[PDB]
Amino acid sequence: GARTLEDNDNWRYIPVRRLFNSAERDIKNAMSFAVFEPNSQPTWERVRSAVNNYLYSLWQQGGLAGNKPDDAYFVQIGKDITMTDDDIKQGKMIIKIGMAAVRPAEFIILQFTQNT
Amino acid sequence: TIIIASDNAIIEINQALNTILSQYLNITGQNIDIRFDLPEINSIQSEPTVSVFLYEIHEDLQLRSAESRRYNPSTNTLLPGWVNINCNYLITYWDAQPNNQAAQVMTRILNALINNRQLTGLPGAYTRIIPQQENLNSLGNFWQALGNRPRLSLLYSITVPMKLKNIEDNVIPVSKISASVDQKPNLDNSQINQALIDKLCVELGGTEDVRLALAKVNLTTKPDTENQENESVIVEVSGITSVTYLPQIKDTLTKWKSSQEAIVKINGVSIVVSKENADKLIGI
Amino acid sequence: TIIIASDNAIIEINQALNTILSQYLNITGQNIDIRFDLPEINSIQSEPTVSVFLYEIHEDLQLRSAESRRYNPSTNTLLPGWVNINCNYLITYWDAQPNNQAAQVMTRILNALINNRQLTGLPGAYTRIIPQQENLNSLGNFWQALGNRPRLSLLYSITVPMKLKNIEDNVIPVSKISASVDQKPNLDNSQINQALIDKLCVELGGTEDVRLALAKVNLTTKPDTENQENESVIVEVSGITSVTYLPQIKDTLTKWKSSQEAIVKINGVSIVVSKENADKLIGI
Amino acid sequence: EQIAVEYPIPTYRFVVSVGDEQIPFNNVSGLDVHYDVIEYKDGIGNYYKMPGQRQSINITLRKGVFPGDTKLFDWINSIQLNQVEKKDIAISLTNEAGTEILMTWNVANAFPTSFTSPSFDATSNEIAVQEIALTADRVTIQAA
Amino acid sequence: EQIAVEYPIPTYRFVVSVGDEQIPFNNVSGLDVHYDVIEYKDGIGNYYKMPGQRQSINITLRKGVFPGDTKLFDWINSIQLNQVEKKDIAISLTNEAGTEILMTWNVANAFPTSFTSPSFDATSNEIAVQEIALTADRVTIQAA
Amino acid sequence: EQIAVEYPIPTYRFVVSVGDEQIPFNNVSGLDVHYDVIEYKDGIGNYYKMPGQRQSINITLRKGVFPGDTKLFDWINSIQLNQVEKKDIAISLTNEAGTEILMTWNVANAFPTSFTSPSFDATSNEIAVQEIALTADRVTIQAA
Amino acid sequence: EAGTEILMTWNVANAFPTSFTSPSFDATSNEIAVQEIALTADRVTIQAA
Amino acid sequence: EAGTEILMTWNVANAFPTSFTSPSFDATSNEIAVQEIALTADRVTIQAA
Amino acid sequence: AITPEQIAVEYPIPTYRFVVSVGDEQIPFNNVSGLDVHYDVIEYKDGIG
Repeated sequence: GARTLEDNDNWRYIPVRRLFNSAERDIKNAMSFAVFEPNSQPTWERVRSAVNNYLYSLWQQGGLAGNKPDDAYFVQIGKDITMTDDDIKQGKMIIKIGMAAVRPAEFIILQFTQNT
Repeated sequence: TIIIASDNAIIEINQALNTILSQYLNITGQNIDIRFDLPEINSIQSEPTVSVFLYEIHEDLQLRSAESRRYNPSTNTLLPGWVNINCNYLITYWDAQPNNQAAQVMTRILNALINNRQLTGLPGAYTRIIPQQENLNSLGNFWQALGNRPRLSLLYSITVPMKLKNIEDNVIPVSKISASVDQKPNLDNSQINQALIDKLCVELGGTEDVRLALAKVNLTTKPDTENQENESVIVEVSGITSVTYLPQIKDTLTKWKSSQEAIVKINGVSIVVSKENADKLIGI
Repeated sequence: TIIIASDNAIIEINQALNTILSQYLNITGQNIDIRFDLPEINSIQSEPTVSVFLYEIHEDLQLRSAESRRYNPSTNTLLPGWVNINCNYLITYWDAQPNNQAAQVMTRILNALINNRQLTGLPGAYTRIIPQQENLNSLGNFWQALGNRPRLSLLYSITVPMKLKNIEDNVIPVSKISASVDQKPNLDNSQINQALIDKLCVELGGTEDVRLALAKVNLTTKPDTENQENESVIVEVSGITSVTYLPQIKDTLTKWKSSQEAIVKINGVSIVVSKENADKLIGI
Repeated sequence: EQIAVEYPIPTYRFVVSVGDEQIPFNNVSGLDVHYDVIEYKDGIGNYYKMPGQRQSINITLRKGVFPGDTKLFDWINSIQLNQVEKKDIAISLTNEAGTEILMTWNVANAFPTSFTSPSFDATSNEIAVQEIALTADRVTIQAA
Repeated sequence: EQIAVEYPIPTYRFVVSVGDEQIPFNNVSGLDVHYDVIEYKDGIGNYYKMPGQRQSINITLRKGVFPGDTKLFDWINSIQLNQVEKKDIAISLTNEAGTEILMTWNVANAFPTSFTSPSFDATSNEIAVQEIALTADRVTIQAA
Repeated sequence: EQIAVEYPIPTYRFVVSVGDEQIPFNNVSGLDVHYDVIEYKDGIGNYYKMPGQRQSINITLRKGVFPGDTKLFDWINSIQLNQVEKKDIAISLTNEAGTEILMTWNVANAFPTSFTSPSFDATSNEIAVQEIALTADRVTIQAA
Repeated sequence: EAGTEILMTWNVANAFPTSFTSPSFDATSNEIAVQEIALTADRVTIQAA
Repeated sequence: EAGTEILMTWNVANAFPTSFTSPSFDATSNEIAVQEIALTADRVTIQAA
Repeated sequence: AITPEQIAVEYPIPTYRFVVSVGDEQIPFNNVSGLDVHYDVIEYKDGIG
């Protein structure tokens, strides 16, 4: 058995939830170097570079699905996309990440016949 | 050594040179005038003077480096940049035996320059003391320009940074970090774009005229970060089309946006258009 | 950054330089005259002035690119091309201690040039601030030409596009596309040409004189895009022949054109001449 | 009307960051992508050419020597057998004021393979300059 | 009378199209056709020389870098194993006004094999320039 | 406010000591650290790259000839079979006054391998200069 | 060149396979996977066009 | 490239090891230690996707 | 971003750094080879395949 307690199209399987938790922790750790740095475009570019590097490594390991990295993940960060002027004035950096996971095969059906 | 970038570097270099030259020249109890410009054309001299001539200024490319803008989170200021400036001086002695006054004054100037490889007022500057001068042809041409008899001169090169005027005052530091990770369908953007363009061509009529009119029309989609049985995309249409089909394309896009049903289905994933924009489509 | 091509670029650069120089020079409450030409030969100065001298204009080969003419289908116009122009300036201060007025004015000019790497009025231009100047020989020769005492000068290089005058007004866009595909016999053009020239030689008499007169006669055929048992070709004859055989060749070609029968048969395909032209054949 | 012309970015407006810190360098080169070519020929005249295997990245960085500065040599000197700390390099082309990024070169998993000390010449008036060579995995260009 | 003289076309009046779009390039080179030579010798003195197999085409295109422009790197980066999108190149020599075509170099089925990034030199005042190398099938010159 | 700028050390401000004595040299070069690269490739796409074995150091020292000065040739000439006296070399970058050391290059167990005599040219007005080449174990850089 | 004409022909009669060689999978190579087959036959004759 | 699709398959039935080769330890070499194993099997078949 | 710990955990080992123990004492060596395991193969056939 590899199911969680929520029978939903998302988070039905333990691997998906655990992978997403690990990815969240790693992405939070990766961008923590940007504190007390200017809340401007170069810092966002560096954060995007680090996040993209981590996501590409994860995809190349086989964690994500898709034939090319563009099919596996996307990263958005910048003004008018994830942050507003009020958010910037408060020193908050917001980044959005999407990922695609591979789901396991749970039921295998064998259909036997005699006509061959 | 550290040298502070300033916007008045030339005058500072001139003052340092004046200080060292006065110290090394007025040491014998004699006062010698020091001027920072050449005498006039075919002029006469009443007193012996030493002229310090700044004749060339250029940006020192050899010392240029690729550095980032410096930030001070305490004051939320982005510090100004700087430009390295190379200044070249030509020191000459002007009159009013082997032991003549000119030789002694030139010796004092040479001693000052030799002992000031690291300039007293600007220890951090990059200097080249008495570099190899020009040949006899250049000396002859220069003294033709000055309209006077050729004389011995010494060279001095020094590089200092000059502060720029670009400074920002309200650069807020990053203090709060927020990240959100969401699920993405295993789909290709090009596949969705091609499917949507095919659906548009079919809806418009499928006539070869429609295909001709859609040749130079670009349709792109973006993920909608705003349900689990379908996905939302942002349809963007831009390009060139004929006069007749432009309102039809706009009407089709509006109809797609209004309807909540799935337009196309790729790999079992149903695509629903939630936001569209076609104001960049030229319909000549 | 985008810079708009114009046919008055020199004056625009002059105005931008004048604006920045005035801003950085009149900041101390003093007014300094700014002129865009050098003073006369052994002239006198009543008031201090700053001269901006444009001494060199050439086409910037480094920034040249191989681009196609830009088309606007909305107005059916072919947009003009442009030529990149490099302009070089020489800024000098003319007079009417280390802290003299000349040093301060030169410092202000240098500050303006340093802070205007990206020119205020022309953000998209390609600039080279204070490039490496020349040696003492060139300075001496230049100030000999000006006939005055040498002075410190600063250089400034800028490249801007210049609009051309070649514009087309009635270039119709492509809106309708038509294609026709027809059948072609499996034949070689050289084979047909050789067969036709052999038939002409045989008809003319076949003597060695005929072969001599046909040495410099070129016969070429092209398909006639205007039946299934034979094909039509356009016979073109040009070259040099003798006086006697020119009317005979023309008569043979006209007879071939008039007759509807096949002239030669190659690989089972019969060739019929439907159009001929021999007005380029010189018969001296 | 109003023909718009754009000129290429000057080559000196770049900023280099190694790991998570910014280091002022003097010259960066070698960010090339190379693919082998695989060829197959048939007796009837077919000639198939396809991309092959991607090659690794070799990058050389150059900078002057400054008092109390040995980060690059400390990085190369930390190698024990096959163990070394791999960092990500990022080279970005900035605008004139340096407050915006126009293009970025992303280099992943780069470790030092060679260090070059200054050529001590008593007859020269130039600056002392050090060099380092890195071997990486993959380079990616992203437009900001 | 009236001797007519014609001069060769200048080498800077060319236009390049990659696939179906026109791209302003800085330099194009390598449009060469090469044939091997097969030799056979007899004992009595016969020496036969004939053309051999035609070689593939190697073409290098060079251009500056502009903001928001990564089409060439996107082309080279889209390689998956041996799969790549192949395009036809066309370089044409035009007249002075650029409204007519005089000659055309047709290149068929070209795909990228190498990409060269600009050499970031902080001591240089020149423009950053990128380069790409393509391998193609066959070149053909057509006079317009 | 108060932006601080530092320039790299000039290359001519160095002091060389061989063994325990200081010898005035003219040029020192070759203080390079080199590592081999070991590569392993898997069938599924893994491409492991790690540092390999460190290479030995090769150093060339250049200086003029002076009357009654043959210490370098006496050093190289004292070789008997495989026996030679190995010394430590230390090159230090000093300040302008020469009273403080800024950076130090440490060379361990260096022995001569080749000696180059001056090229006697009767048509030249230059100074006669000798050269020696050493092979060492390892070089380290220490910041003072 | 175009394959529309025949210059010389080698005729092999009654050939059947005896061995088959699969490509060797090498992670460091840059070659095309190649298969080999060996046949045994009765006689070979040459016919000139 | 991504390993998400299969192009051709070679199937080997009932393979067991007969030899094992350890890496050769050479102090002057700059290679990765590589192990080798030899197997004997019944039949090999080829399946196309 | 790869730390030396995961290199020690997952990367393959080179073959140039090794120690040799002979009996109760250790002797430095330049090359070691021949550490192979070999088995013979016994085959049996009958008339039904």
